[PDB]
Amino acid sequence: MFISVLLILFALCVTLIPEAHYHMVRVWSFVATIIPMWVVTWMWWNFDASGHGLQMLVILGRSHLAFGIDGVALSLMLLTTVLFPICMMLLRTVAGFMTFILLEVLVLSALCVLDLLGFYILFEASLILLFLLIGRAPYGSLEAAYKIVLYTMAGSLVLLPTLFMIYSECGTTNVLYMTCAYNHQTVLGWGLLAVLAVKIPLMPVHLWLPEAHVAAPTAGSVLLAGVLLKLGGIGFLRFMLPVVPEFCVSVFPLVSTLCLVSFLFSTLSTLRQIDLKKIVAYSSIAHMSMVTLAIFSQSEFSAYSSSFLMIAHGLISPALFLIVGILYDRAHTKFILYFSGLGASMPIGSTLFFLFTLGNLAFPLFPNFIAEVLCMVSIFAVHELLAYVFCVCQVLGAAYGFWAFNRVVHGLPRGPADVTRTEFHTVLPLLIGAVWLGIKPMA
Amino acid sequence: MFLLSVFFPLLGGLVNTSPIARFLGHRGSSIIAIGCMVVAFISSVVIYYEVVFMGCAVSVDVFGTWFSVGTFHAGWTFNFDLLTANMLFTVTGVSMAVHMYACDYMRQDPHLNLFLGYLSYFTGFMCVLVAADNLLVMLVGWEGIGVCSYLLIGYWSHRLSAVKSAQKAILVNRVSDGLLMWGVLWVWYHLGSLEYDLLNVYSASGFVGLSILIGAMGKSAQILFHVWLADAMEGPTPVSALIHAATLVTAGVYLLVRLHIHDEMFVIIVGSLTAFMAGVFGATQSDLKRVIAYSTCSQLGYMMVSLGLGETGGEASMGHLMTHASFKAALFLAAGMVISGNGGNQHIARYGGSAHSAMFTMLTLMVASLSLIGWPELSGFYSKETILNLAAICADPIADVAHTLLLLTAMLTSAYTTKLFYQCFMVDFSGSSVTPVRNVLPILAMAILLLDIMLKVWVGTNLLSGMLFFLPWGVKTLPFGLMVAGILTATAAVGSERFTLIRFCGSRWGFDQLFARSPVNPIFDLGRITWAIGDRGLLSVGNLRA
Amino acid sequence: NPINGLKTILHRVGFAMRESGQALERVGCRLQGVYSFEEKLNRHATVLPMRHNVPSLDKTSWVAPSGMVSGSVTLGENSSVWYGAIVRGDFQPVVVGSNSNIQDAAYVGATSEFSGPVTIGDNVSVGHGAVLKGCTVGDNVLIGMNSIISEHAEIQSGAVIAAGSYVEEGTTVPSGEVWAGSPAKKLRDVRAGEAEYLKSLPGRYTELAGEHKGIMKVLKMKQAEYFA
Amino acid sequence: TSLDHVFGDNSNKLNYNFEPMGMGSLFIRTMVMVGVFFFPVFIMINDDYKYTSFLDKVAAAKAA
Amino acid sequence: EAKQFTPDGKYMPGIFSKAKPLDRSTQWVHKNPYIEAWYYRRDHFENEFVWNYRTTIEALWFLGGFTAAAYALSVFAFRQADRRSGYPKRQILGDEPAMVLPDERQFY
Ligand SMILES: CCCCCCCCCCCCCCCCCC(=O)O[C@@H](COC(=O)CCCCCCCCCCCCCCC)COP(=O)(O)OCC[N+](C)(C)C
Ligand SMILES: CCCCCCCCCCCCCCCCCCCC(=O)O[C@H](COC(=O)CCCCCCCCCCCCCC)COP(=O)(O)OCCN
Repeated sequence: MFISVLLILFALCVTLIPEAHYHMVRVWSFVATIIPMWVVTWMWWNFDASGHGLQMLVILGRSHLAFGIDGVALSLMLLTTVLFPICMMLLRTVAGFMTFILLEVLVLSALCVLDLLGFYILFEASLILLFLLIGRAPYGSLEAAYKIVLYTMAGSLVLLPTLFMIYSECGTTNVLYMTCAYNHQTVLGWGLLAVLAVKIPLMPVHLWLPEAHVAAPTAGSVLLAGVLLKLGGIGFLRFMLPVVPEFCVSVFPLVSTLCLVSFLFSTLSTLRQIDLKKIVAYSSIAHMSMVTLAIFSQSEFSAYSSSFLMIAHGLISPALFLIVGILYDRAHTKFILYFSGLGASMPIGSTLFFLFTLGNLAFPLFPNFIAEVLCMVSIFAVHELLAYVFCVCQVLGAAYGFWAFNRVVHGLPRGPADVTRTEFHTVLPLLIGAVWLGIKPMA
Repeated sequence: MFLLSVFFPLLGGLVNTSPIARFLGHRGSSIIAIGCMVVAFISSVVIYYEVVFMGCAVSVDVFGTWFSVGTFHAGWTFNFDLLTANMLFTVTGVSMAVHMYACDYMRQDPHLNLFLGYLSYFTGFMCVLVAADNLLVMLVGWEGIGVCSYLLIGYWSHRLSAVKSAQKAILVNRVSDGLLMWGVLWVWYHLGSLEYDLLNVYSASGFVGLSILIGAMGKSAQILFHVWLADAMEGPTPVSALIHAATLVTAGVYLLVRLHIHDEMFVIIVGSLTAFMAGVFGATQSDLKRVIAYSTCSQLGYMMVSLGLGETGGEASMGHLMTHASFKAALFLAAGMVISGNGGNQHIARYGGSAHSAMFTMLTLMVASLSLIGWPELSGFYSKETILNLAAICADPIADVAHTLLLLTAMLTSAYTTKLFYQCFMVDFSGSSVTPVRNVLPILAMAILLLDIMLKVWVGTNLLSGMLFFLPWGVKTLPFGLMVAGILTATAAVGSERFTLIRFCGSRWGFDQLFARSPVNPIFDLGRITWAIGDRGLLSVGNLRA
Repeated sequence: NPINGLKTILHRVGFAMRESGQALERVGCRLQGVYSFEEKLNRHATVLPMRHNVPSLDKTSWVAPSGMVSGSVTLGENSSVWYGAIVRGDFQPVVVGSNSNIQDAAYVGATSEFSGPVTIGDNVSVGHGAVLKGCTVGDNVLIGMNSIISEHAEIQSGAVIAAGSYVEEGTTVPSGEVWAGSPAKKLRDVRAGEAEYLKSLPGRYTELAGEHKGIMKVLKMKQAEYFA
Repeated sequence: TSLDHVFGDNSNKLNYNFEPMGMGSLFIRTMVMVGVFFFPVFIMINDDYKYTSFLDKVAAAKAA
Repeated sequence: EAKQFTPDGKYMPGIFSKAKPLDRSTQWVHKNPYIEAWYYRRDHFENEFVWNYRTTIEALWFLGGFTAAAYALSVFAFRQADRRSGYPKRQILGDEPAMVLPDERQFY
């Protein structure tokens, strides 16, 4: 807590640096995100895996805002602290540095909060930052920014009275006493489903993602894909399943059909896309549908497998966004028809593209393979057909993945030259994390 | 010596694709690849003699545990038993000669060391596949050979048809990979483990054998999955030899022989229909490599029926796999030498005479062709006659039709293989390029596979060779007469006037054309519906003009 | 550089104390009823430090009162900065040798974002109205009047740049050559009678700077008679 | 156009209107695809029906 | 033939230089007008939606049809799981009061 105050105050000192010292501004904003990565690694060192489920607790009196660490929050916090310095390497202005610093404060505090009102306050305080990040004046899109902000606001406004309903019902929004009291679970369950089915892209409230994740800059796309979608999953695992479990059983056919149609229809839409960033953007919806069904199965080790799929997606899809961002930065287009023969002109970039293509399709020696196997073990244990639907549709994911790769990488060599040292080192931590988590993830 | 058969081709691939190869060049990388295969073959020979003959299986915990959540436990462990030793000997011995051939065949390619590294990776993932003791490390090998097959089929990436052939192989195998994954889920759920030695099934829930059979039909290119196999000729000749002999197509048959959890009706019907279909397909082709590809599909049908017959049939199935790899790789290497001697032409209407090839290439094609058609007291005679005689005494009435289909297939095979020899050498010359290849490395590559053909006659694959299943002389010597009938018909070069049957068979029954619109175009159109009518239409929320 | 960190902390604390003191003195003036602090007189400074970067002036160098030096400026022995001349080293430093003259209303500076430091050698004549941006000038060089020398250009020793010329970015001018033109180009070599006047030029400026420094001292004493 | 006399020119154009398939053809082929690629669902539904009709026979002839 | 670096490093912008500097926009694509038009049209394809016959029919049989198929399959899987676990009929949303949430202290 004292450490967190010191890290925030060190991060906020970027504004006071005079702008004529360019080197100092770059180094200060990069170190301001490097330090929380070290602190979260130390928190992993301090964790007792044979101890209590909630460790390193702190509660700030009668102000809500109570905090604690479990395994899902700790893995997601480690992933966020990895992803934020890479975002710092892709920005050039103090406005970008400050927006991403404020976003990192809000994400890190939202991932480990234990109060529902605290979760509401901390998460969607990032709405105006996302609006300004997506609708930036010369190269953004105001339509996309309006869509993402309005969908998130709609879901949050459905949740807010139900939050206050359980608060008047039992006397607290602390999740440890909300899980032990008697509450009207249908109303609160519908409010929580309303927020987290927009955060996780679940059809029909999913149309904001294709616009926002493409109109964003490369750093914004890395953040939005790798981090902000998983707040819906940790919302399911931390707040909704412990507090309204009767609802979570009774809504299972509806959540199940939403997940199945989201998976199938989003995979079918990904095949007709002609923009590389839109191809990468749609593929995330099917993965999150598998995550949601694995969470809702509650069957074998469902929290473990679903968290592991969230980590595998958060490693693999930001790297695909990084490669598309390199192509866009040095060729000024994201259109497939302008790219051919990238193997001959960018051999290192095409090799990285192929490896992350194989990772996104859940091939072995990548963490997505272990993730999808364990998620389908959790789904299979409820019924065999709910697993069969995901199993037989694997040709549809590989079709779009290999079609996009084969169209842009082979053929007549036209396009930009190979990657620089900076682009390679933006990609590199994700590759090392993927090789480790896909070969020896546990000990 | 045991881990040297698996690690060390992977090491050769890692060396030849990394920036170490920037310091070696083509000349140094060829040396590295050939040596890294010789060591692995020597290790596999030691493993073969220890496990097959002296009967001492070896289990190695290699890299600890892979992942273990709940009761789902996957470990990095190998086990070297009889089937594993058989497969390792076959794979490494074929891949050594294919590497020695490819270091001379692809000499004028600009990226030679990349090609050699891909060949070594493909071999190493095959070794990982057969050396695994549980299902998940097997899936590592399965998808590894799938990926390396994609990289090697579409090697000449500036050609669009090669790229589309590689994508087609990936997609057709991805359907069966999905079914195989669901079958692994069934097996683990209802037996509690993933290791092969704890998977003893007497009576399971039907979906197990069916889904594992579909997953095997994908890799072994059976009926309604054979469509990728013919288009995989876009890759270079060493790729085709290694795909059709030791890697990839033999993996599904190995999996079914290992598990033995099938239901025999599906297996017998699929195998016999595949054998007859690929026999009539290869009888009506003029592309020299496509005839050999269809003969591979036909022999995989024979092995499928055999493993349907029983445990003895499973042993005969493994035996035919082992003897098939040697003469199939020899056939592809000899065909590559004939193609290079004739200026790259692959049409058998533009061959003839004995000037475009070495004496050893013609001898290799002749001996491997005689082993394939079941000429007496050669290598394929023992295994093919064993499968045919086991099918003639099965008490299942379904196996009665299967045996008739196999005998018709045997006559067709002796027809088109004799046609392949006749068009290539016996007729008058009708090409215009005579550049015969007489380099040392491809000739030694062919001589090694001919030595393995002799070895299979001298030392059998299993104990079935020499066992007498008691059949009358009429039933026993009929396949010899069918071989002679194929030879006489093909040398007479006779044809029929029923041109609509000829063009129905030569166009390969229209499977690709019917698949181009029964699932494929509907998938594209349903994607159009889900995007345009759903995302942009029914679910879209507009703006409020003011 | 943590030394610069300590200097930064001390400079900011002293600046805050100075602001507080000047504000309290203005409150005292308002209490007295005297409003001389509101006069809009000229606040030009001949020497202008940039935080802790103070110009380093020799005791025998002279800067005219309408001239100015800012930031990291080094003036050598008997070197002169004349009337209206601006020598700016607040972004990147300026180094001037000995017996070199920066004549009336000339601009020497390194303020562009990618400019290196300015290095002016010994016995250098920088003419009237010449603009020097981030260049290096060797010994015994005349920079002609209203000339432009660009970033990373090298004016080697003994060369003459004619009046009104423009030497491009990163251009090396060799020794003993005369260059002229707006796309500046070699015109001829320096002649011997020309080189005599080139050798005798900077000493005159040294003695002229001495006379002007004495007259400016007279003016300062005249000014000091009023308030002292 | 330097190789048009060697490999052919660009005068002959592709005859295809890039139009969607007919509605009935799409519906029929999709129904066939659902029947072929989702056959475990129909197998298990048939199993449930054959099981519940036997319990109907037991409950009918038992209480008589 | 530009010179953007001094012999000791030190990048130069070349703002006033005659030779064209190599920079970030050197390999930007030359835009084909028809490709830009087609991508713009596909970017705004929601303006082309119309409730004609084919749109209504395909939105009924495929979108609503497969959504109803998936709901029926989900309910089938839920009921079969509850039967194969020893449970009675369980209360889904809109199904009258019944059993939800089995007790861990109970043997089923
Ligand atoms: C719900 C459980 C949490 C599992 C989430 C999945 C994690 C993804 C990766 C799997 C790694 C497994 C690690 C196992 C041993 C590590 C310690 C451990 O035990 O895990 C911790 C938590 O583990 C973690 O935090 C794992 C961190 C994984 C995140 C990795 C991604 C970030 C790295 C990015 C790439 C960096 C590359 C940099 C190099 C250039 C607690 O989990 P449980 O054992 O379930 O807790 C016990 C429960 N109880 C106390 C109640 C008895
Ligand atoms: C982009 C795709 C590229 C594909 C690459 C090829 C395909 C790879 C597929 C499988 C990858 C698995 C890699 C695992 C890495 C190490 C994991 C184990 C970590 C560890 O500490 O284990 C110990 C390490 O031992 C050891 O490692 C042995 C000790 C050193 C002796 C041998 C040295 C290795 C020589 C290998 C040559 C090249 C082979 C290439 C694969 C073994 O002990 P344990 O704790 O597990 O205990 C149990 C038995 N004691």
